Amino acid sequence: RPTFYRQELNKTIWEVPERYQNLSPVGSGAYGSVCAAFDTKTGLRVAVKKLSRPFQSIIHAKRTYRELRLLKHMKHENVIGLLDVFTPARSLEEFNDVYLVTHLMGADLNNIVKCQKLTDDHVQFLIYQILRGLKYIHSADIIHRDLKPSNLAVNEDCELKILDFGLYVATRWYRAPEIMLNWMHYNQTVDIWSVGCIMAELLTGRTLFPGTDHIDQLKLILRLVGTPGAELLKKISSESARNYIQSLTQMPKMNFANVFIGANPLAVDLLEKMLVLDSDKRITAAQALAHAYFAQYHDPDDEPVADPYDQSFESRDLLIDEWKSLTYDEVISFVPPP
Ligand SMILES: Cc1ccc(NC(=O)c2cccc(N3CCOCC3)c2)cc1Nc1ncnn2cc(C(=O)N[C@@H](C)c3ccccc3)c(C)c12
Repeated sequence: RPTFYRQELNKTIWEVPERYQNLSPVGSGAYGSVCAAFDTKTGLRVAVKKLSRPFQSIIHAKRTYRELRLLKHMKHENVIGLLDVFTPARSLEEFNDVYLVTHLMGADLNNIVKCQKLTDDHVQFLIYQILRGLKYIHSADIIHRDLKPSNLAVNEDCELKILDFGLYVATRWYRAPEIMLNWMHYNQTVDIWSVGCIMAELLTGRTLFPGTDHIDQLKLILRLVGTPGAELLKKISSESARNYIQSLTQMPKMNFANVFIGANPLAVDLLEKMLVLDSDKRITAAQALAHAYFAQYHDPDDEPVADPYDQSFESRDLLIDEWKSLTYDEVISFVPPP
């Protein structure tokens, strides 16, 4: 019950509202494809993502639902906002496709560095905006766990936006050590570790830890931060992980000031606070927002938290049709922000 319209671009069929004009394949897939388009109704450039077989399996179905639920709840200036969700289906019975619309960004952070290494005052603005989005997200028990340059995009102007599944840079390069081999219990500081990795690259132009595998990755990490202290080992519950770790040639911690020569010493001190092996002593997004490095931008009366998000459904074990149905209600009940 708008004006829809087919378009076999890509190699897949796209049935979208007439308001969405100028469909341009942005690329990729596995979980679906995105196109750059123009919103006739708001006169704005947008990205339209059509999911690949949203309800093909129980994992597809839960994936779909999990994303809708999240986006619909996302209201922050540093987090990708859901502009519109739509389906060519008029009934739940013929519900087989789902599309998600967002603003079109200027570019990712991936390329921003590929072009080169940015200014310090430019890095502060970026890292601050990322951390601001993480306070929000983290406040509602949401962990990104997938932080990497391509999942960071910049506003029409210069507003940073966190997204996911952004369209060969390994996400493992930014993964915190504790979740890099089942290692053990992990919290949201897993995201902070990633941040420190992204910040370093932006400062240096090079990938901080470009491991070729999980084994090599950890090796690259323990080389910089050094092998686990006997205090950290006290908190490792797995006997195998313990043996493995202890059986490594003990590496000492490097002085970041040495690794990052010429870098803002405030920028360096933060990095020392983020790239900590013990998830328990890692700086949180909120604490880092108060760090001197961002005194220029910090504004504790403008760094908001999120309102409670219920993720009970994650626990649930339903059927394809129950996730599908639930996804339907979610599409229907959608209220366009402005
Ligand atoms: C259209 C949509 C629909 C759904 C979700 N889904 C999500 O972003 C999600 C999915 C799950 C979780 C989260 N989180 C967000 C934050 O923290 C919790 C996790 C978030 C994303 C999107 N957007 C995009 N999806 C994929 N790629 N992509 C590239 C650009 C973009 O502007 N390229 C520039 C650089 C660009 C500019 C010109 C030409 C091409 C590209 C944009 C806007 C997207």
